[PDB]
Amino acid sequence: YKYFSGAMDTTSYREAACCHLAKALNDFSNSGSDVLYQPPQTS
Amino acid sequence: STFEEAALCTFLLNKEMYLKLRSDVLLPLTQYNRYLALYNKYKYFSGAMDTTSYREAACCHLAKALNDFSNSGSDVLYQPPQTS
Repeated sequence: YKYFSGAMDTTSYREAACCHLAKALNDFSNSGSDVLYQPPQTS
Repeated sequence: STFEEAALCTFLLNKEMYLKLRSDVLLPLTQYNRYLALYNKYKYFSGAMDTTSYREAACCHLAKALNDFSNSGSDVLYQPPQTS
């Protein structure tokens, strides 16, 4: 989904947002530092 | 078949297609006028495909391409607008 070029209403956008959230959580688990989270930016 | 399909379709724009599709039977001039400035807000954030920010954004891009063709006369490929 880091190379996706579709639309926001598609389930692909929701899944990409979930992927970004999961990646942020995984990085937090390996860092343990408070970080600000925002909805994924357009790619 | 419809202007929406023309916006969706990927094709080589030329003099023939420009002359055929410019007719007001498919797109009135009044509707064409409003298709030249709305993308300035839509370019900053995403939107649903059926909403104005995607459909009418692609329509605005197609209208701008038609205006450029009328001011340049160069046959160029038409593609769906790239995501921000």
